[PDB]
Amino acid sequence: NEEVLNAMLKEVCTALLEADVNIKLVKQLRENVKSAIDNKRKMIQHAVFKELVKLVDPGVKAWTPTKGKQNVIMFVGLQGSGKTTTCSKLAYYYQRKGWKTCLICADTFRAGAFDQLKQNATKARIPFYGSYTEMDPVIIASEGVEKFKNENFEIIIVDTSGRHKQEDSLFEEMLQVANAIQPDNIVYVMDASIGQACEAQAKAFKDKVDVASVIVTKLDGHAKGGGALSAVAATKSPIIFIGTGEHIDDFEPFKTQPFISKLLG
Amino acid sequence: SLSREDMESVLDKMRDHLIAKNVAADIAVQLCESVANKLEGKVMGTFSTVTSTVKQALQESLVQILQPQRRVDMLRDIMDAQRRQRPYVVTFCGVNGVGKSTNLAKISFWLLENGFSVLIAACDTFRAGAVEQLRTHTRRLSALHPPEKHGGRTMVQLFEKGYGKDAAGIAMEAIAFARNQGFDVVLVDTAGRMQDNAPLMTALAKLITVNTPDLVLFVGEALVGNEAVDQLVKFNRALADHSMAQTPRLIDGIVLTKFDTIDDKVGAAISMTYITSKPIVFVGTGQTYCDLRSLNAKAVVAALMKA
Ligand SMILES: Nc1nc2c(ncn2[C@@H]2O[C@H](COP(=O)(O)OP(=O)(O)NP(=O)(O)O)[C@@H](O)[C@H]2O)c(=O)[nH]1
Ligand SMILES: Nc1nc2c(ncn2[C@@H]2O[C@H](COP(=O)(O)OP(=O)(O)NP(=O)(O)O)[C@@H](O)[C@H]2O)c(=O)[nH]1
Ligand SMILES: Nc1ncnc2c1ncn2[C@@H]1O[C@H](COP(=O)(O)O)[C@@H](O)[C@H]1O
Ligand SMILES: [Mg+2]
Ligand SMILES: [Mg+2]
Repeated sequence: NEEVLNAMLKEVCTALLEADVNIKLVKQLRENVKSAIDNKRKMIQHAVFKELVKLVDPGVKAWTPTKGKQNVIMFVGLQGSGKTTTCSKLAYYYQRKGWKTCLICADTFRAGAFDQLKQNATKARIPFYGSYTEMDPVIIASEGVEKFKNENFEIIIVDTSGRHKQEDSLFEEMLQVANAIQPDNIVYVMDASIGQACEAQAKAFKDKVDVASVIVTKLDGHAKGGGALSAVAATKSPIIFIGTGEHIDDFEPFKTQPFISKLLG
Repeated sequence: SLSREDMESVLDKMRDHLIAKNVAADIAVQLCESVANKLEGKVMGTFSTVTSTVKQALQESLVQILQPQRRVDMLRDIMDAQRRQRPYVVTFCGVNGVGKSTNLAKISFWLLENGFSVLIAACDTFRAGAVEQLRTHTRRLSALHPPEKHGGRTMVQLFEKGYGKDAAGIAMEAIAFARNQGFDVVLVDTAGRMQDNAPLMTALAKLITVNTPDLVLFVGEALVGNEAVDQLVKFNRALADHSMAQTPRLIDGIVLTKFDTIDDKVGAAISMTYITSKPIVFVGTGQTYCDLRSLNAKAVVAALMKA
């Protein structure tokens, strides 16, 4: 019976490893479900499920905007994780719920970044700010937040360029954008397909700037998004929304139960 | 001798190590079981240990996976394309945000630097800003490579029919255009798609079957996890099913991007060259045109063995 636990348990360690959960976390989850356990694949799979929930839940309630005040949300994340698309996704979400929302493009690097957000925003009938010419993200973000403040917007969402921890230059520029506009919520956007390099980057983001929420994108495919456990761990922030496709309404609020279910099999 | 029982633990440590360095979990497993089979019933060296023996075995098989039989000499292939008086067509493809468009620009720069003219075909006709993105690149490149620096010839140019049109047909008109305007290379950019989106994978297969490019390149981020394996399996499976040839045109080579973000968790390179037995043709190491590297198989394996 000591052999029927382990055989059923290394079979769960493998499912989680294949789902891109950090190996550190699996090695830890294994001897956690083992210590805490002292029809047979239910008495086990339940106690595993419970330990996984403890991992997605940071113990913190999620930030929410208040109607009638100025709420500034700033997006950050690795190159190509899906910030820009998720920006218009989130604006469209709040706008449909009757908030006065708008998007600002503070990417001055990515070729056609402003055109991208401008077309996204234009299709969804959402006010935007950005510049073809201005090269300092801090000036666009500043002059953008300042503009939409003066027009009494409730949700001002600021898109920023992709960056990664080893480019010290880019990480400073991020903190400088944060300090300039003083966001009420910083969102860390992450690709659900991310491998083991995830914990390192997410920690690095949280160490430099004040990440308070996480959005997981590209969950509509084959990836189960196990990197999210490490992202939640590193940023000490709840997953608030998931992205489920390329379109503006491929977006829904994160629910813990179905995600851990899909993560497990 | 060396039984499986003796190697059992050091092999387990290797597997866990490889996994931690971002080699796909099942590949690490298969990798280590190969090392077991290779060593079983053999005797060790005079001063070798069971650890040093499997460590060396693993290192050799890793080097061999990374440098596969078929190389891809791209400039040489373009030289040959020029003798036949046809353009050399390259198709980039891959899932969303991995770096197709930007590495297509880097490769253009490299080609121009060797004196070939490239027509960029904007065949992502879907994602917001795809055309303007490539336009920005074309503008940046033909400032670096203007006509006044090449005897009056235009060396880069964008072929675009804007958003909404069939990708395959634009690719076709572009290749047709390159032939008539004298462009040495056509680089076809395609939209990002999930590997199991049937409609989109058929579209990708159609563009390839219809235009028979000289080189299909799969583009994958080095950040990717176990997804590296599934993306390639299903892309290659899609090119083979939605094709009506005897020996169908599969993925020819890999562009491993964002290598600058993974530190030494360099494992995705092993994941990709293990399933496709195709070479990593370029490694992407940043966001500028200069950030394009070849793949040093000895040195990548070195980084993977270390931690
Ligand atoms: N299938 C799918 N595609 C998505 C999802 N979110 C974004 N995408 C696609 O992923 C790609 C990358 O998105 P994008 O917003 O450009 O990334 P980014 O990280 O904001 N930009 P940057 O390159 O500056 O880092 C685009 O093709 C986008 O439409 C999602 O949830 N599902
Ligand atoms: N650090 C780093 N960033 C890279 C590298 N290659 C591309 N990027 C960045 O990653 C993001 C992806 O860019 P893009 O080329 O638009 O990717 P894509 O696959 O064409 N996206 P889409 O799916 O929408 O077509 C860009 O911000 C680009 O600057 C690389 O090697 N290193
Ligand atoms: N990356 C993509 N490339 C091409 N078509 C897509 C992509 N993602 C989604 N689609 C589909 O293409 C169609 C275009 O819809 P629309 O952009 O609203 O005109 C819809 O059926 C989408 O589901
Ligand atoms: Mg972006
Ligand atoms: Mg592209």
